[PDB]
Amino acid sequence: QLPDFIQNKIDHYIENYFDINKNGKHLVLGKQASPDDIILQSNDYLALANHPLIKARLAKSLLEEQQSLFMSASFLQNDYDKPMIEKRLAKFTGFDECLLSQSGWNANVGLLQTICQPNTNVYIDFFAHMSLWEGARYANAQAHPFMHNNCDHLRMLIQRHGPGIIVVDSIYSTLGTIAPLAELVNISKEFGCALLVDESHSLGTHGPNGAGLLAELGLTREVHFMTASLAKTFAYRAGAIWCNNEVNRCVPFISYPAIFSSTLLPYEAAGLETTLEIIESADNRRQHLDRMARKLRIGLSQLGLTIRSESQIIGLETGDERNTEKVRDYLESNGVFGSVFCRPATSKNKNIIRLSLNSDVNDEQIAKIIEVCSDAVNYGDFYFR
Amino acid sequence: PQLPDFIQNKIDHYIENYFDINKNGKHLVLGKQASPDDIILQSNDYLALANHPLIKARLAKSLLEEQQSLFMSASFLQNDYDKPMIEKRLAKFTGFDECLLSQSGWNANVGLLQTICQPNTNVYIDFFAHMSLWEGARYANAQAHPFMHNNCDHLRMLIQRHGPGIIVVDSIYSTLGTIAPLAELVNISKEFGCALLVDESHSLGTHGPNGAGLLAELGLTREVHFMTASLAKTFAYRAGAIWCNNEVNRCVPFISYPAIFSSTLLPYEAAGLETTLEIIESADNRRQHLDRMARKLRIGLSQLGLTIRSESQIIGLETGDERNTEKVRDYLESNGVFGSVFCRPATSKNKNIIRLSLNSDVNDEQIAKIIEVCSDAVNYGDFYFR
Ligand SMILES: Cc1ncc(COP(=O)(O)O)c(C=O)c1O
Ligand SMILES: Cc1ncc(COP(=O)(O)O)c(C=O)c1O
Repeated sequence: QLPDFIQNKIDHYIENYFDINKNGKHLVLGKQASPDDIILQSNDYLALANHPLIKARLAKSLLEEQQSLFMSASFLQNDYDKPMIEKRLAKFTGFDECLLSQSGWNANVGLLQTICQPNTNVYIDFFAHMSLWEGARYANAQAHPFMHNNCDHLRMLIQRHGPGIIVVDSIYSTLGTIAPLAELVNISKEFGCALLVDESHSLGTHGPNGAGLLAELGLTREVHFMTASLAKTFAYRAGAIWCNNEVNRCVPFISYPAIFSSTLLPYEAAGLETTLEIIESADNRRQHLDRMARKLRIGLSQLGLTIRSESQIIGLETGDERNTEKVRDYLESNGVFGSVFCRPATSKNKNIIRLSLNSDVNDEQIAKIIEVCSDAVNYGDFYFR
Repeated sequence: PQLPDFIQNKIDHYIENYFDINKNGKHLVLGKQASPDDIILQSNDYLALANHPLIKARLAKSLLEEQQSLFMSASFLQNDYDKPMIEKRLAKFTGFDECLLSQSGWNANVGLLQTICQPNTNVYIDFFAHMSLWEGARYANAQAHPFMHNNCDHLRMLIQRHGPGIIVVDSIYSTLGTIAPLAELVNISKEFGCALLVDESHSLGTHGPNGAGLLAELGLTREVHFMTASLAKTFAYRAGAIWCNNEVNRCVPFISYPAIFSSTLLPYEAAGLETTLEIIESADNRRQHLDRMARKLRIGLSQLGLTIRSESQIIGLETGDERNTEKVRDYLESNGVFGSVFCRPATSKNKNIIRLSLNSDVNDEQIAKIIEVCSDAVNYGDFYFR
């Protein structure tokens, strides 16, 4: 057992976050899924996790003679030490330079540490990813949250607070909405602002050969920074920073997680190249996903639910905790497993049960989700928003 | 597309005062390129397991099995049937109650501190404690109170002044190789009703019975509240772990931001760690060898009149200012010895370290050569040593 100043916090937490739930667990933890159940919890959009060629390429490079490169990524910043995958990924998205990181989180935290000073203006969408808020808070930037995809509010804020960095998800993790990138590019140009787009949820699923949403819209050359977790479509535990400028020569010596935390091992980079080749040609998978996503969005919204989504991420709005619990349990009972997003990913009264669709989902399964929600809507134990 | 000036400012000033001010036009950590026959002492893989055929075998095998698509937060994986076996076994290995996996050692410490701190929680931290510990506390808005390196008297005053808090240390320090007074710190922990957090990143696997670490060696396991480690040192893997002698690991996966918003380790990674743990548990031979070689180097170098604070496989050469450090590095590299430059923000500007990290594949001959090269450096070298 523990001294009071920690224990008090730990008792309170357990009481207000575990004990209050019908199952005694934290709200995200439901029951165990069957193999027959529809699992919509994974960020692996193109269902690549178990792809034979990717597995083969990693195992192969894993079995080669690994040189003992257990140290920071900064010690490996010479051209000969810099992996082929960065050059290819840069080429892929159309950005100048690409830098590998240990995760999407670290890419965001790192980039924001490099370009920010205390009280730097950071104009960040209300619903942008936590990695981005925390990036900015670590750097002691001045956060100026703006209302979701609301360009008028952003205009007011910049005009009020001066030039800064405008930070957005291209596709938002909780809601599946799409940022207004064309208008956001105009705005940054107009006010002398830097623009940072986190493409974690569009990279691979969107754009030509899956090069992303900036690449789809034709905006690549008009943006300063893009970051992305490689743990979504790229199905790998890593991240990347892209620059249309020379910031990537500096990140490795300034970012604390790049300086003080160990780099990706050489065999990990070769795993990604194969993945890239597979993503690059997965037009069918990209298109199937897009079809199913829409079919699900249409069917759910017509039942009266707010489906803000315009993508493969679909957020059922379930309100308060007690309600969310009731919705989770009902869905799971009927073989539908989404992921509870509660605090601090959300406000405590605007919970989301997120459905991450992937290219392996079929029409029959889409039909089932709709029907389950349609039955929900008349069972009488809960509400949607 | 043009960067606004308040960015370009910082970048231009950085490239200038950090790349351009250096002889070879690159950052101070980048020397000349090493070759085959040089002696490399930069790796953290102290038991030289990186290339171990059995680890590579088990890892490849595990990856080839059918993967269920687990690309999500570890939050969603905290049901007992989702929790990996490596935790139970890592716990049992160190003697700690519960163990929790993390994506890095850095995250390990951030996660834990965010869980146990409230704003204005006293954190008595060693000056030389790892950056991850400082930042861990700073992200949790804790009151951080720095005590002088390995100084119990200083620590005592601070606690008397500000009250009960968390005492935070490395067991073996990352830039100096020094060893904390763990026994004494446990006393103070008791003398003032505090909690103790030890990072064993550089002792775990190299020290204790079967490499269970320094706390296990000194039999302090049951009286320490928290331990953490990077698995990227001796364990030769990109991951982290948090051990607790209490219920804290029940909450970390749901409170810690790195644990909520960053993807988990994939199941096959966990498997590869089990095999590492087995190998380490039996690697008495390599631990004994590495202990002896380190001792030779420490003794060897001190005789030259050098400050060697070290008591472990990590030896820190103290090179003072940046200009000088560049000289010592260029000299040591010229004669076949490759350490790691440790400059700011890892050190204060005028107190740089070149860090020689030993491993179990270093032999007598190489030690003799490292000692010999440092002798020449002490004598004919156009530079000093703090
Ligand atoms: C004492 C200590 N703790 C934690 C870490 C961070 O480890 P990781 O690279 O796994 O994040 C290190 C540095 O690498 C370390 O020296
Ligand atoms: C928009 C967004 N950015 C960043 C991340 C963090 O990525 P990672 O898991 O690789 O740290 C995620 C969440 O996983 C995300 O959804």
